[PDB]
Amino acid sequence: RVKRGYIARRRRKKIRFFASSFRGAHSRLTRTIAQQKIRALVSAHRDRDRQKRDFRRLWITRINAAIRERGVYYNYSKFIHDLYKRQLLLNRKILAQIAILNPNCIYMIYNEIIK
Amino acid sequence: LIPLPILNFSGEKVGETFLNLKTAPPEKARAVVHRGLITHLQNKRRGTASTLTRAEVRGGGRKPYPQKKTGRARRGSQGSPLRPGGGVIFGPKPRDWTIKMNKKERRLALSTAIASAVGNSFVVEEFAENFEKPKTKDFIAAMQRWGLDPAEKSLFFLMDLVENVEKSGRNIRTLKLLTPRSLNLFDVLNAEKLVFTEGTIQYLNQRYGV
Amino acid sequence: GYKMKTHKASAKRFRVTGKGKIVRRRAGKQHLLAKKNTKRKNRLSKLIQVDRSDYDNVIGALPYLKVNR
Amino acid sequence: FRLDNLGPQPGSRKKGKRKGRGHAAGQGGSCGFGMRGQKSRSGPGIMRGFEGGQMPLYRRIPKLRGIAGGMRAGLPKYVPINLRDIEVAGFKEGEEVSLESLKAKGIINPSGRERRLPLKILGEGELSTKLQIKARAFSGSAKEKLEAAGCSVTVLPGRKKYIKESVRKNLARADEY
RNA sequence: AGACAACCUGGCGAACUGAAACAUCUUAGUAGCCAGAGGAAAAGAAAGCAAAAGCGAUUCCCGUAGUAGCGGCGAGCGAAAUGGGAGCAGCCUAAACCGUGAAAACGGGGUUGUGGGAGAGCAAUACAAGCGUCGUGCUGCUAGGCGAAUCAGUGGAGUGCGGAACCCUAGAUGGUGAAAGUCCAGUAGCCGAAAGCAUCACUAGCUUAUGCUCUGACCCGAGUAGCAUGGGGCACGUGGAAUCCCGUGUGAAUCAGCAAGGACCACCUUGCAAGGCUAAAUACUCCUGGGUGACCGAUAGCGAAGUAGUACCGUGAGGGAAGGGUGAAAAGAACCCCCAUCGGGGAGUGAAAUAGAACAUGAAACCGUAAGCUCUCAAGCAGUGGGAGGGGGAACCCUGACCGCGUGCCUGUUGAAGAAUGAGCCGGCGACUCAUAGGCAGUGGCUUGGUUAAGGGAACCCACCGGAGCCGUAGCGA
RNA sequence: GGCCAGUGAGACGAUGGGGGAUAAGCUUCAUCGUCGAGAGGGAAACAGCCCGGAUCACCAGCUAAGGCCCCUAAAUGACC
RNA sequence: CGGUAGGGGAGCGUUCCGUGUUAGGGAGAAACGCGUGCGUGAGCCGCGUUGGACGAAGCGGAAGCGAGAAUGUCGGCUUG
Repeated sequence: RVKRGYIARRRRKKIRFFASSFRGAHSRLTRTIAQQKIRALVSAHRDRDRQKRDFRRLWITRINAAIRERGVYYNYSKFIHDLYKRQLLLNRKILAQIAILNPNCIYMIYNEIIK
Repeated sequence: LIPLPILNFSGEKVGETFLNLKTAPPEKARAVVHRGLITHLQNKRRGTASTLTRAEVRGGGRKPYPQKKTGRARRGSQGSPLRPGGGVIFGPKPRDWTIKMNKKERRLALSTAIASAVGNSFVVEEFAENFEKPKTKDFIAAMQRWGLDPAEKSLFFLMDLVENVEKSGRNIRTLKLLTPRSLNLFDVLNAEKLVFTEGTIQYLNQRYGV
Repeated sequence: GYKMKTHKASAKRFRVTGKGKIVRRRAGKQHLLAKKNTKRKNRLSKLIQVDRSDYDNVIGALPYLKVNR
Repeated sequence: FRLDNLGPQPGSRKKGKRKGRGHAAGQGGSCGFGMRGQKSRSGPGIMRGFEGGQMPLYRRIPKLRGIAGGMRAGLPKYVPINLRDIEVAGFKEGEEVSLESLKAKGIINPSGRERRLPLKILGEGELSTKLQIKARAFSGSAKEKLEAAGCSVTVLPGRKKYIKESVRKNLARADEY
């Protein structure tokens, strides 16, 4: 009542295809194609949560420079004394985004904050 | 339940012959009739599927090479299951399945099957046959003029099964004659076009009550 | 087609009591009783019901005996 | 009810779990047998009622009572209580009763030892209608109930045991009143 | 007089093992070896079982009962009678006395049992059975034959498809360019044998037995039963240890006797030993014929789909492989050119030969080739999130400058990336299965009961039958 | 209570102790924490310390332990 | 709503059988890939080729039933 299979070849062609552009044996050699697959998914997690964290970082430093451009000692620190004291509903470090597109606008923001 | 007109060779509507059969409670009918089928055709099978274990295959029982001092696995016979030479683990050997199904339940699978096929244009019904020189032409033409012929498996049965209809019923593959001695759950469980005779309608009624 | 033999060495020990629960017999009685107080001796005679742990070592080891629980 | 349409009720059958197919199944790998030990190893395994070297409970305890020789037999006469007899199935009061009548009635069925049983009428239970019983010796309390009822009751002599002539003659000699 | 697959009887007869060690015990009287014989063998017609009631030669299945019991009362072994079925079948001899006798010996009467047979009388015994002589006649086996019904269009080919007829006691099967009751061999049904062989029947011979009764007191399987003693097997391990066969030595009576009825003794009940034969139900397969397959289909199934117990290996016993599929038909490639006639390109065949003979689908590892983008101040379990620059058919896919994060996978550990294990890679083969039983849960049937098992059933499955048996109805007590 | 498992040498840290030499990442017990079986951030790297408990998505925000010169986010911010 | 040993619940898939000489199929059955189509996922729908013959779906049944780990194992291939 032999019951032999082929469902491996599909089980495994699928992976064989998800691991393309893997530049070594990591793209040919099934028995390692598997663990590679696993490890790409894992780094997809860690790089995803770390991407939220990472883009905050990038905007903090970018807005921080735009503010320090005022030649007097301002900061990304003190800009937020003054940006929450005056009720501005959280421009969400995307004032760091216009700060590079509409810089004159960000100088308008900044002057209204100083008042 | 529901009545049903008797037919004849000509195909008209003499008689009433109301048929009442004991049936399983609703919502319990499928389990009751399914289980009955599956004991039917599970029981019927036949083992006829064998194989050889590590002990019967002809390969020898010489330790092919010593335990240690060789760099190689610990193979212990060339009749082993792992080697592709033979020796199957847990192969099929002739098992003899059989499913004792309680008589008073099995009956009720029949009564349910029948009692479900009737009253919805799936039970035509006759009273007799007179064939001489049995010839499979008058009979199939009977089916034609009779009820539904179309050679669509039309289970069909009778009482005491005179030879000269047995002998002209076999040529037609779709419908097979039945007798109480030969009654089975399977073929009366198309509910498609099953016929009866009055000997079966009362014999049937007699066997199962309410 | 085979059957399960009953560990006779523990059917000569137990018993079951209509309401269906194993009893047994207490130990240390036919040997060295000058020592033993009376009080202890009529405590070492009463057939007492048996604890649960072994009540599961045996109900499997003695299968044809109609015990419930 | 076509063959295709029929299906079995839900929960009627449960697919047997196959141990070791995959981790996702959860019985894969170890299979819940854990790691190592006698239980894990394939084989007959440790005998039940075995304490791993401590005296088994059966061994420590003395064998019950009277173990060596004993009839250890109870049943002699099958016993059918009056409440069971008077109540439930009810006799016409026209009917004879006895073991043959009872088996037919179905109140009492003797299969393993039809021959060994003689029958007995228990004191317990009350019979609404007086009846005549040809059954052998009954309990006094039970006997009293029938008499109070007034139903005719007749003792039955089942068998006679052969005795040695000398012994038989001795009994006659005693006949001193 | 040799041969044998398995089944059987006999003799000899282990051990690893289970007892969580091991000497009693268990594997087990199994395996194996030797010796016979059969299609079956062995057993068998009562010195039996029973239990105040009855049975009636053996042999098997169910079930009593995993009960009674045995057991370093440990592991474990485990009956039987009653009950139900399958199958039935009974005979021949040894005395006692008679007719012979070169005193052995043969002939005839005699064979049964709450006791028959050796003894005494008929109105001319017949029906019954077996066997054989050869002989006769059907029934089957070993050849075989007759045997119904259609064509068109489609597309390399039609049995498929659309259309249109017919047969069917024959839509069982195998083939036929592609699948069909109507193409072929066939099948239902029917006819058939020199001759050989079967299972029966009959026509004529031997042979059948208690047709009956009564009063004596002869014999009624002689170094055997007992006993002592040593054992073996009995379900029963020397235990109160019966029955049952054996080694050593003693060594009864026979019917107003003897053996058994679980030491033994009485009374009662059964059977009557030390001579023999006998069919069936029954276990088996190297095999033959018929059929079937929720069996395999090319490392599977026989080890074996071709010179497979082959090649090969060993002195020898013995071990033991791998190798299948061009096409419907070789139509297997005329001729030409490169040409050591290896192998090729045209031509030709074919529907197709990038189907051309190390030829049928053809995966992955591995070996190349071409195109797109890219690496030579680099640093990395080599991916990932962000994406510079460029190429693609004109927002999605390829490649990737540079930054950040990221200490292989499984086993296994208090603890591994671990410099602990394992794996060269790829593809396959490869692991909690079945049988029967106890317990529990889910589901269903039935119920003032539930269920049948063996066994039958015009095969096997099976409707229906089969109530023996089991479970639930009364406990306490050794 | 029923049906059924796995486990049976844990490790360190805090405390009270024995043994040791008030030596050990030692050993042995008692009461708790983490690891075991648990990720994430701080600790440069770093099971067993600190905050904390991961159903998922988010190119949104507020904080804890810890921090604000550069490499890396955030004052080379105030005054003693 | 972390989770190893382990327990319970719900599912997919493969060869075969019932419904069948099924629906469909030489305008063409399966292995390879385009579709982030679709699913929590095992996997499913579609989509193509020289070859190219079989065979779904649904409700059910059975299992020689799911593989990178056994210094496994048979074959083909590499590294040096």
